[PDB]
Amino acid sequence: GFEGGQMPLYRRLPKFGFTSRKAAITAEIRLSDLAKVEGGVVDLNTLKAANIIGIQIEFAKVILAGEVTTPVTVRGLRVTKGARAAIEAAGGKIEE
Amino acid sequence: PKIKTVRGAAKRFKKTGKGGFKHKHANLRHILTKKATKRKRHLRPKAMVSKGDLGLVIACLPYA
Amino acid sequence: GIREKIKLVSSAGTGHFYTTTKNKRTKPEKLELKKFDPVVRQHVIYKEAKIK
Amino acid sequence: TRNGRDSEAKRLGVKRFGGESVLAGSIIVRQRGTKFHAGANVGCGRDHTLFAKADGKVKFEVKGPKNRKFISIEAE
RNA sequence: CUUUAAUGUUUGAUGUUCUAACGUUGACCCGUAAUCCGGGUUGCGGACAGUGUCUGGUGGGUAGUUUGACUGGGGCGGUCUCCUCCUAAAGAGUAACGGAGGAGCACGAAGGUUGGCUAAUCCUGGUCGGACAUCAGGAGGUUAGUGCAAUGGCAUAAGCCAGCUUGACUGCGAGCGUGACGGCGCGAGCAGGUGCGAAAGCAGGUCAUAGUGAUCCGGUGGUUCUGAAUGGAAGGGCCAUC
RNA sequence: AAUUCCUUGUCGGGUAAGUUCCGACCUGCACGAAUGGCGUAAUGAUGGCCAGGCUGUCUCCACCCGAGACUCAGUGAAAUUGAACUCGCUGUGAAGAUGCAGUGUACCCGCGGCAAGACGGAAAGACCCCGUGAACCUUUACUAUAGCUUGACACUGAACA
RNA sequence: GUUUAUUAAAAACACAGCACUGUGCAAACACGAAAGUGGACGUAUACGGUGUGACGCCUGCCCGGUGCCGGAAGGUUAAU
RNA sequence: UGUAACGGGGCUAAACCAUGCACCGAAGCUGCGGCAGCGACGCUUAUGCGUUGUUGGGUAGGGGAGCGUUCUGUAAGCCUG
RNA sequence: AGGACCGAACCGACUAAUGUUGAAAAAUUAGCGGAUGACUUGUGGCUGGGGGUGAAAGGCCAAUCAAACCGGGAGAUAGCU
RNA sequence: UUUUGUAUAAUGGGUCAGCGACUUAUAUUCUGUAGCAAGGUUAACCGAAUAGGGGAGCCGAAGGGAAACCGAGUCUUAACU
RNA sequence: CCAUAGGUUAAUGAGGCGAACCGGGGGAACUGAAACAUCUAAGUACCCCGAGGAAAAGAAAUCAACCGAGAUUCCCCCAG
Repeated sequence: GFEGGQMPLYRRLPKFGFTSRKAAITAEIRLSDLAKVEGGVVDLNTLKAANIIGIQIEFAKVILAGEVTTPVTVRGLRVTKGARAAIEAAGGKIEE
Repeated sequence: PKIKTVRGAAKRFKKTGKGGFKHKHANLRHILTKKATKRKRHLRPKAMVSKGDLGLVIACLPYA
Repeated sequence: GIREKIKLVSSAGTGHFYTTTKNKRTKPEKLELKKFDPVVRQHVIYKEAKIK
Repeated sequence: TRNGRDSEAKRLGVKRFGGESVLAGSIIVRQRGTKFHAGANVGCGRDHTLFAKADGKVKFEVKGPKNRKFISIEAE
């Protein structure tokens, strides 16, 4: 980043933001990973055991990426509108 | 050993989807009453790093 | 540069304020104008106050 | 001596010439005074810049009783 | 409450007296065969001196360093950012310690709108009045004026006068101009609300171009955005600003 | 003037002729009274000038005595060195030519000499500039610090006014 | 007399003399984180520092600036 | 320093002007033979082979393909009194 | 009697010449200054590097001194050659 | 070699032989090649052991926002043609 | 005065050396920041003390987050 004695670009521009501690422990889940776990019921413990989110994760969302084909029960996870539509279209059930 | 990131650069840039970098505009930290409100408004949204100085930010941030 | 800068605080109770300059030697009386307050989305009276 | 100062060039002049197809909002000429006057479909900005208000081809013409140069945007 | 004191007590300052801490490079005794040292008797000083921590002053005695660049070689002189003309070769741009001048502000109206008006200079006549004040008529046609330097504009006036007012609004912006970049500049139109006008419309500062300072750190106001077990808070973010 | 730039200031002495010297003058660029002023016998491998004697210092060099230089026999270096079949002149050209162009001169090779050239040899110029180079030194440059000094607390106690 | 051993012996340094200043003894000062030691087994007719340099005639005016000495009533001011 | 201001010898043209026809003159262009790069085109591609244009001065530098040297496997093989 | 006079040993180095790949990393020859004093010399000791010592030149501290020498940080750094 | 430019009278080399300068470790990006492919790959370690086990982790298939949060959308804004 | 200080015997142990590792007592600068003082180099170089075949540390007045883990030491991730 040195440009001669002239004030470098990474010092001419101002700093912004802050690092969120919640984002380091919040993950997102593709629709394709739902079939990979066993038992048909997804939550934090089963996803960690199946190595999908991470041991330190405390919150997780299911996203409309890929597609699910088998009935699956989502429990205690936030779900997007498109993901919810696909899950219910595939005979699923979402609870809190 | 691993390359050390330039922490000043890390507090100012973030990689986007296609590989570019976003940054905050300059001239908005202090003396503002003499600047036209149109200029301040245009300086509020974040911008993308230019092609000329893209190499320096990629060099300064080896770990995205 | 005798003209010093001030702020116009809204009368709507919101903390919003505009900013400008004035010549305090030849215009000692306070400034009052009607400006748009984007919090209440109405044009309210703004009164001059100390820049601090 | 006392003659070393000068100012940066302002890059004025005609930016789009006659018979050039332009998009709306594009600058045609950057001037100091009103050397060219705004005609049909051309507006005059804060610093007397003449800009196109609609897509079309630039047209230069001399009109008026004072022989003033007008810029208009021909329909296209 | 204006106007002050008593009994006792809460602790500071100054001064005097005392010995018991402490000092003794005063005298004597012992270890001892010893002008070091230690113990004892005594004399003088005495809560001072002296020493530790914290703190103000003085401190080239000592230590680490700084003391710019351009420059028809260096130093001295002059200059360093921004605006206008020429140099600049009829698009843009273009250098020299080239030729000439300015800016580091001003304005709550000197901004917006509606309505109205036309100067400079000279001639003739007229009380104080004069080459030059104000009045009337004529010639003249912008040689005048623009808050300020110069250039380009300006009569539909951008110049001058009056009424009403805050568009010197908030979030945005199709599309361009100029920059290596940071950035700087022009912009119709969309949404909310506002001013003038009967209305078509105009208004996102001033006829335009100088009137300026990136980032870090810190200050003020607003906003649960964030808040290290939890609920707050501190701190941080964002918006406005110093 | 150990000090006066203008300056060899002006006058007088010395010399035929004296930018130095000696003695005055004062128009002291910019002397001056213990960072001492002005004299001062004696003293000085101290600075300047003049005179007598003396002289190859000079006019102007000449001869002689030895030690080298020269030749013979014996031992036997060094700095330097891209390679050389290594001339003069005028011009050209990284602008001062043994080496290029034109021309002149010159059979091959030693020895004793001289030192004009090979921008000769010796020392990565000391003068000058440049490096956000170094070292010392100075100070009312910046920031510290040993030391000196000031106060609070501690070792440090008892009565009285 | 001394001095730049190895380009400078001098008008430079030193000198006896003069003057100012500090220092009352466990002296100032100096070398020492300190103990101690020199000064000195000396005591203001002494010792250290500074300037001047035998002797003769002298050393005149200025405390505004910067130091140093004396004073502490007032202004300002640290730790506590 | 030496002619030294046509390069020299020398020239009354062997100088200058105008017209015309020859010739010399370079690593330019053409002829013949050879090597290599990049594009068209076709083969039945050994994935590079006929023709066909055209290119090939080169520093800093970028790209591509190689020669040769010591050691390890192939290698108790092969060459050598 | 004397930091008195002339002048050897002894101490020093004022002028000139030679020598400058020297006999010598400072000397030789002819002159010169002090030569009973602040003289000179032999033996042993003490003062250590930001330190010593200096009749003071930034002189000297083992042919080296505006901060000795030896080892280490150390292949310091060098936008320069 | 350095230069705008050197036969240069600018630098370096007397000559020969030997030695002498883009390497090594760990991370990151790009190109070629090989394996597998919405998956790829293991590090310390166990193990008689370049096998096999080990998926602790990392990169990728989702991004927008400073963030809570939302999500093939997100941010600005009371709301965007 | 008792006593204490001191003195004389006897027994046991220590002293010095050694290449690296360890714990502790002190502790730079060249360098980087394109100068330099905060900062870096770095608790590195170096000096000193002590011990062992290892040393140091060590059995929570430790983390975690309302679920739990269970002394110290070292390796790979977390993670530049």
